[PDB]
Amino acid sequence: DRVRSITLGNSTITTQECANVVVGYGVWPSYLQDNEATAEDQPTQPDVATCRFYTLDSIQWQKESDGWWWKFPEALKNMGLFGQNMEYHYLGRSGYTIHVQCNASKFHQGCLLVVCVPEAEMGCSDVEREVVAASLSSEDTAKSFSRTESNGQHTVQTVVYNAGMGVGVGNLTIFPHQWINLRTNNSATIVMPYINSVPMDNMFRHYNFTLMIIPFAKLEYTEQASNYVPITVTVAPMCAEYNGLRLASHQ
Amino acid sequence: GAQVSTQKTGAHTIHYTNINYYKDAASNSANRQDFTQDPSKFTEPMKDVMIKSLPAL
Amino acid sequence: GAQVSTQKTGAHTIHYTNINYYKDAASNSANRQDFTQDPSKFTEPMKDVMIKSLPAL
Amino acid sequence: GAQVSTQKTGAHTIHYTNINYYKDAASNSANRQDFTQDPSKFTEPMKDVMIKSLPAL
Amino acid sequence: AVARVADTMPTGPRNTESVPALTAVETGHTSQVVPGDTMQTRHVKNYHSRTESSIENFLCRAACVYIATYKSAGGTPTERYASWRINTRQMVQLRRKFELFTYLRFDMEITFVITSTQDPGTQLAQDMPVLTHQIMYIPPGGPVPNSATDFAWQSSTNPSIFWTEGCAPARMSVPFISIGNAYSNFYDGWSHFTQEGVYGFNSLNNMGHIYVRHVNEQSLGVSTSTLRVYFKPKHVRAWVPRPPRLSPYVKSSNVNFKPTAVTTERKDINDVGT
Amino acid sequence: AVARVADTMPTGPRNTESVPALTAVETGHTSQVVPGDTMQTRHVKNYHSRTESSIENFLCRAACVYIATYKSAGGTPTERYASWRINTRQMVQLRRKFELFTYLRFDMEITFVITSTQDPGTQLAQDMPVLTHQIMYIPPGGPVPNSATDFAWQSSTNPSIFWTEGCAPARMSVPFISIGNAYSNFYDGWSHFTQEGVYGFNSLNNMGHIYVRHVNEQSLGVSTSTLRVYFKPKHVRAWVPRPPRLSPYVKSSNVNFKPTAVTTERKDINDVGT
Amino acid sequence: GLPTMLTPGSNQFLTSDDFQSPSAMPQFDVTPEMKIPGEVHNLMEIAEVDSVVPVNNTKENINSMEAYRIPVTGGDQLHTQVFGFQMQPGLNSVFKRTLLGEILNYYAHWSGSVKLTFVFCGSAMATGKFLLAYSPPGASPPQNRKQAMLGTHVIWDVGLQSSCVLCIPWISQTHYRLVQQDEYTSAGYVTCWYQTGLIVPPGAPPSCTILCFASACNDFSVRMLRDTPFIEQTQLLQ
Amino acid sequence: GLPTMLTPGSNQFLTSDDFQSPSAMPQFDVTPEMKIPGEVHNLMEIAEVDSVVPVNNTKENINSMEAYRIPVTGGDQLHTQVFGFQMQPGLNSVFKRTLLGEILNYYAHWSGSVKLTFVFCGSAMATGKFLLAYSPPGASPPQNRKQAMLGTHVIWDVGLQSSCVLCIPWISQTHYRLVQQDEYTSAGYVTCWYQTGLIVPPGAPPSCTILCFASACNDFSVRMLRDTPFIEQTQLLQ
Ligand SMILES: CCCCCCCCCCCCC/C=C/[C@H](O)[C@H](N)CO
Ligand SMILES: CCCCCCCCCCCCC/C=C/[C@H](O)[C@H](N)CO
Repeated sequence: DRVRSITLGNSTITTQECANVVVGYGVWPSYLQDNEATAEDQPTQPDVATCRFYTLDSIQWQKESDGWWWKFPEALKNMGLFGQNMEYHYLGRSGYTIHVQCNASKFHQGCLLVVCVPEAEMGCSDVEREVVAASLSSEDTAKSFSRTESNGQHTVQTVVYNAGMGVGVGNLTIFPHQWINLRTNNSATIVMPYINSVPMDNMFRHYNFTLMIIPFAKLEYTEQASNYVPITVTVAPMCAEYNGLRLASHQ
Repeated sequence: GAQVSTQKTGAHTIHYTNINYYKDAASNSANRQDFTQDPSKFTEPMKDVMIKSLPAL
Repeated sequence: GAQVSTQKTGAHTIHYTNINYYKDAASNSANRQDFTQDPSKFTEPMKDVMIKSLPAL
Repeated sequence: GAQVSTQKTGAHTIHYTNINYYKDAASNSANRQDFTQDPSKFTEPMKDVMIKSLPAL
Repeated sequence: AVARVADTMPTGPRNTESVPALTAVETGHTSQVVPGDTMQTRHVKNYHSRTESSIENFLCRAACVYIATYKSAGGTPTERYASWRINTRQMVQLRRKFELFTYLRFDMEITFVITSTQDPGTQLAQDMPVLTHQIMYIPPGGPVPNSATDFAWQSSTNPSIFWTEGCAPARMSVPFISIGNAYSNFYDGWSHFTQEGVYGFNSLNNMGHIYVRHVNEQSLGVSTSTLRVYFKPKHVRAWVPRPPRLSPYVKSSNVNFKPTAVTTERKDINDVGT
Repeated sequence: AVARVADTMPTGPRNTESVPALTAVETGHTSQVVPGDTMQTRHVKNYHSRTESSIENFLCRAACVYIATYKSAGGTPTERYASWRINTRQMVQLRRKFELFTYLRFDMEITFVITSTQDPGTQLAQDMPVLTHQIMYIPPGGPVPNSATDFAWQSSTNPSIFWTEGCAPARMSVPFISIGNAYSNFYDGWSHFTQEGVYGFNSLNNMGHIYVRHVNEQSLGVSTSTLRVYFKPKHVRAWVPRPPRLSPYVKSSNVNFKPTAVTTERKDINDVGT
Repeated sequence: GLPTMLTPGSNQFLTSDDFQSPSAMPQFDVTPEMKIPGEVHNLMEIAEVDSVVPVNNTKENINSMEAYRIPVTGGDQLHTQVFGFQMQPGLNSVFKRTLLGEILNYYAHWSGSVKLTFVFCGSAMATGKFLLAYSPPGASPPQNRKQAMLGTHVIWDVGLQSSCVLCIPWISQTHYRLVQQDEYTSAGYVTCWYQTGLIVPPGAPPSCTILCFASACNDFSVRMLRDTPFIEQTQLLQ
Repeated sequence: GLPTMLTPGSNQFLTSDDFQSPSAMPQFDVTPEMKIPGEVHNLMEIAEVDSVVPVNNTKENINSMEAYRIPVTGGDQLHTQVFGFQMQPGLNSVFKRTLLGEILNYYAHWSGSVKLTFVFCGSAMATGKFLLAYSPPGASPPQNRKQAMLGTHVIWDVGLQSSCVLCIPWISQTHYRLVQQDEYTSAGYVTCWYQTGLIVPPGAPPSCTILCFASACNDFSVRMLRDTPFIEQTQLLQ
């Protein structure tokens, strides 16, 4: 069916033209068991105050646009009380729910690829050098891809067909993905569990997964139609818990 | 100690013997005959089970 | 695992032992003691069974 | 002679075989799987058993 | 049997409302359409299997990971031994096979192939006994030997293997020795909590070093030797498969690249020839 | 399983008279306080073990104990063979590991690694057969060979092993051969009853000697060889653990030292940086 | 002791043997396995995933995003082909760099049936019908829709369901085909032709875009591992 | 005889194998084992023993007895720290030379929770209260008692019982930490601050001395033996 509703915390999300819900690699986000845990102290578990939908900034799908990416959970640094527990606790563990919505018309056309890339290590633009943190993820805005080659000395290689990683951009469909076809679809929701090699990790020096939105089939329309087609991203943490409470840093 | 297992032959004296000599589990031979698979996690990672003959939308 | 089979001796302690050590059927020794034969396919490839003492034509 | 013992594996065909070939006890392999301990002789070398929750003095 | 492939069940003509070919990729779903839905097929008993395509049969093949040379000369004591910070990034054929997966947990066999020669110059040997090599593994933080004939070559706790030339190659087994629960091939993050330092997997690689030397002086001439290390991962579990790499590698500590074309060119979009 | 570590049982808040943190070190007692007494913890199932930290897994690793050189020349017959009064004090890496305990009782495997070379000079060999070495153990009081090609190299009762170059290293097993009931690493006392003589463990070391030689004359040139002895103590029981040593060793028969600082310096007492 | 005899093949190093070896660090305690999601048990679970096919790889389109897109247009139509390529999933400019063809280059032999899924990424008011044909390699490649209708073909009506799976059967005389193919183990051609054509209302974009996907069925198999001819090096990477 | 085949790894000398060997002196009669008191079965029975921690190791105090003593004083107080050091039990100037840190340098990995016991060696008429804090490594080290009260802290009232065990928990994302640590496996800091301060009667010494102890809990573990970087030599000792 095409109508869904996802209620988390004090916030709901209603859609009327939905494809389905892709759920990670099969499993649902849950809490850390006693069989796998290694932190000795008691973990905190804020149910409603942390696990709720946060709406990020809006971008503009232009006719010459090529792609964007957000790195998580760094994109929700100043989003409510989820970002306040990250500063006070040394450890964190959470799953997510990534709702991406872009409605245009019956007369517009286009396509998007919404992947969630775990451990998306990204390559620099000047080889024999290294990126900096200010070039990987902005504070709330989207870092975009470039159609041509990136010339910078400390930026990500933001070419689009190599996906910023050195791999084929068509082969990104292994990861949990949907497609926003403006002919059939309106929104794309992806539920990602906690994917890491360690049971918990500090969510300041480790981007857990990267959300990429890439238009494979570009946007065209007619001059009678609208000329502003925005994309909005709404991400909710799910089953979040923390350890290691100390002073806030930073700040 | 004699773990008699079957050899590899193609479907149209097929048994072999294997002893573990050393005291560590990393010392063993390779587990070349574990042929499980579950491709539904990447092919069908959905919340609702999708039928082929029924329409998707 | 101990597949005790008979040795080769001429008709006027004749048994040997053999273990399969490796996990592949191509790793085995040769099948030197399979002595079947059927020469009727090339000697008598007829539709009707021909008797020696009865005349052919 | 076949002293079938268990290998070393981590808790989330694990047995090995060992023969003693020589006539001396010093010829054997190492006793790597004797995991006893008694730390009370150095941690609590007291005449009276001390309780944690009860005060010492 | 295990683990065979599915058979094609026989099919006749049809006129149905249940069309299986028409689907929707927008849900992020790969279709389960077998050939019996779009054409008439016959009952064949497919006896093929996927034993050669499992994870354990794909990775349990030894590959070279380093090539190290060292001398037996006098002077320049850095050339009298070789060093290796342990990586799986220096040789590309094993680096690309590992980097199809994000995480990996396995045991390993490590085979050392040492091959020597006689160095040229005056005052050659003309009668030499066999050579013997010591290949010491130093876990992270141990005493590093400054040269050959050092105190750190005693190795009362470091595992060392001694190997004379002419015999079979040296080989031992190593368990899953990581700190975490999987060898992270990719690490999207930093080393310091202030988002500064070393971006990438090079901060997670803390496995130790490998040192190899000649235990014999010789006293007449020089003989170089070439240690080649071989890695065979066994008892392999793998998680989160990645796309295979497209651009060629540049560095042994980075995923840095230069942007390459997606495929090789062809003449036309409809180029069924020739 | 064996021998795992204790789990942390879960804990809530409390307001008790039974304070477990407040204790008294004056009784000479190390406290049994687990983290559940001073903070709220959660139930984790600790699956770690202490198999790698036992006595047998700590000491059953071979370490070098001597390095001895000998010739095959003509003249100076003391260089034609090597000697060793058997010690565990000459190489430091095994000396420090033994000296964490006062007493020790074990069996042993002893591996000999012999590595030769060709000595320089005129009239070289240019065609030599393989070398063979005899490694005789003399229990205390036996006939000492004055040189190579002696009558004492018959060894009708002394255990000797003959080893050609190119094969695997020689290895045998030795029981607990002490006079007492434990190898005393430390001996606070004298040798004579009048409190005179040799103070220390050097009077208790009566284990014999080890002699190694070439059994072949050669007749053309000189080839030096280097015997390296390796000790692996197995079936180990140990008593009365000692503090590990701080100052570096000086002598092979003494605990004499020079007074060293207790640690390395740091800038301030409150030096949490950087 | 026991009298043995060393056979040929002793003291050699075969890189793909299954032998036991003494452990370097004995009685080592390994960290416990945690349930990481996404476990790969077989490499055919990766090749069974659809991935976008660069069928428009005519330079200059391989250094852009235009390699993955198929142009379709308006008037009149149907004397033109949509696309066309040989069926060679391991050795082709089209789809050897896809997810199916990357794992195929690690092997020498392949078998089974290949799926091709086609998404129509035009507007929601655009109609159309196409013919998706596959031809066995016995004869010449087709040049029009009269020669292409005789092979295995489906007809795709674009509507509320915007995808159609053309499932290429496994028709050969051998049980396996080579990955690096030749004139012997050729598989044929895959063509696409206009059935009726695009009819758009006024105010709609006249031209659209089709995307191509490729994956394996449940009877796909590979055999005879080898190294890929895809990545190279000259010296050791520092 | 029997046909064998020599695998790779033959005629090598691995220093940590478990093989049988023929005895040099056979049928040897060993002296009987007597019950010597103090048998060590495991190395963790030595690391579980408290030993005095040189936290005052600022030169010049390492060539004297003053390295083990902590100065506390009188007026007024509490804008000053008592001490402070990183949590690095294998690689630190503070407590790598203690009984816990000497056995830790024989291994590469470590895990578990560490105890710190503090004896107050002032006069029996002196009062006082202190704050013994431990901080996870996520943020900057604390500079006062307002930033140090948020971490794991206990409050120690000096009285008839003159010791308090601050038990550092095991908080990390990995099951094991390196002994030779780095920026990845850092554990944090251990600080101490005045809660109220020392109040002594007239005729009492105004300044006192705190001693620090360190040992392991019952869930401590080590792994991956290596040689210590603590002792060296150049030639053979004669
Ligand atoms: C002289 C005796 C040598 C003993 C040989 C042991 C040394 C090798 C130990 C390290 C090998 C473990 C496997 C390492 C794999 C890579 O580090 C991971 N893919 C990266 O995390
Ligand atoms: C040529 C055949 C050689 C046979 C080798 C046997 C010689 C070695 C016998 C003595 C070794 C016994 C272990 C000695 C240990 C130390 O002496 C004690 N730690 C000190 O009391």
